[PDB]
Amino acid sequence: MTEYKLVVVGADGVGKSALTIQLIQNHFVDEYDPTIEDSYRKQVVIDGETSLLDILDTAGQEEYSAMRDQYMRTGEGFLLVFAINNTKSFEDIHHYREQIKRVKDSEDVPMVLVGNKSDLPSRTVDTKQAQDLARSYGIPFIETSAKTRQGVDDAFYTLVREIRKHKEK
Ligand SMILES: C#Cc1c(F)ccc2cccc(-c3ncc4c(N5C[C@H]6CC[C@@H](C5)N6)nc(OCC56CCCN5CCC6)nc4c3F)c12
Ligand SMILES: Nc1nc2c(ncn2[C@@H]2O[C@H](COP(=O)(O)OP(=O)(O)O)[C@@H](O)[C@H]2O)c(=O)[nH]1
Ligand SMILES: [Mg+2]
Repeated sequence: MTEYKLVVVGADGVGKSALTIQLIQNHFVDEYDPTIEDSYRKQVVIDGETSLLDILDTAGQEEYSAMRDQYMRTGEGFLLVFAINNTKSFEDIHHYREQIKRVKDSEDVPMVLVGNKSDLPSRTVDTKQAQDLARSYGIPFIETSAKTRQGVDDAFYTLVREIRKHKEK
């Protein structure tokens, strides 16, 4: 039985809270307070190992206190979430990835790129763009919908697998 500190990051409105609540509660919450940063545990067996996932759903004002750096540094893996209907959210991925690298003092931090809202037709970010970005970062890319649950388990479980591989490097 292993505990993992997972962190869900990305722009406002991409679906970080909806993704987190899908994983923990198996339903789509269409109104989660956009300002509230909170954490939740999900206990699940992944490839045979009981796993305690402690998931930080980030939110709130953009601030860079030394305390926030130290706290983010304890994250073991990060979901880099953008929404496929929001180009700005995709462009902001670089910032979140660099802040993770900045506080972890490492070029090899477990991360997964997540293209959320894949149920919507109003796509402005191409799947190929996202694949090219994830390839350039050396990380997996997973398409999700918090609305339908498409890809949600895959995104979190792939992140756990990336942490396990990191531990063995
Ligand atoms: C997350 C995280 C985070 C890490 F993953 C790792 C280490 C970190 C260390 C220190 C701090 C953070 C961190 N905390 C909050 C951030 C944030 N807010 C404001 C909005 C957007 C998401 C949510 C929180 N509510 N916003 C932006 O950036 C928004 C934009 C993008 C370009 C700069 N900035 C200008 C306006 C748009 N960055 C953030 C940020 F880095 C860390
Ligand atoms: N259609 C669709 N809407 C979504 C999805 N994920 C989130 N939303 C909606 O997008 C809005 C922002 O989601 P939220 O989880 O609050 O994003 P956060 O700011 O990143 O926590 C809400 O109206 C959600 O219901 C999704 O996968 N599909
Ligand atoms: Mg939220």
